[PDB]
Amino acid sequence: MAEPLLVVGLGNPGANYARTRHNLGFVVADLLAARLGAKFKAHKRSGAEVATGRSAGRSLVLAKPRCYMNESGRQIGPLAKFYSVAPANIIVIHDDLDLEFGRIRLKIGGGEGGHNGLRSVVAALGTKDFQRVRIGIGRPPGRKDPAAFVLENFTPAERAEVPTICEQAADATELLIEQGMEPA
Repeated sequence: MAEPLLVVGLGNPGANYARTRHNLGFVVADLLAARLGAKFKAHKRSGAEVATGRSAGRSLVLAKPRCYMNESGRQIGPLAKFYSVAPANIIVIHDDLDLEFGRIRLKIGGGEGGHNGLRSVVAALGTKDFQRVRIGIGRPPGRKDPAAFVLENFTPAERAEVPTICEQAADATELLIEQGMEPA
């Protein structure tokens, strides 16, 4: 198991999209890197950026795609097969639409939808059997389009808890890594 992991924080490029729901993958990757004393540096080859660390003895490369969501997998396909990462030694952190706000789960494989991005990563890796850390965000309120619901910043009360959710989801990740599905 002298193997590296690829942790992947899904999110969108820009200041508008920094505090929207859709980007909690970007945020949880920012705390994983700070926590582990890692730095993000333009990773020219794949087009995305990168940070190298280590957690539990297992070395890991953390990526945050510098292009927007539906195109996310065009940088993570080249990024892994170049890092020698097996599709099942990749951890995508995304927000989950069909989970309740404040809910976090770990699942490998296990189809997952409503996310422009994980279709983008599955369409790049060939398979859908990668490890996923799921951060529940809730269901839109009534008439809200799902896809437009996600490109909106949390609401004043949801975001009192955000900083502490992106903290338990950095733990969740950190803990898969050292055990795996034994951790759930």
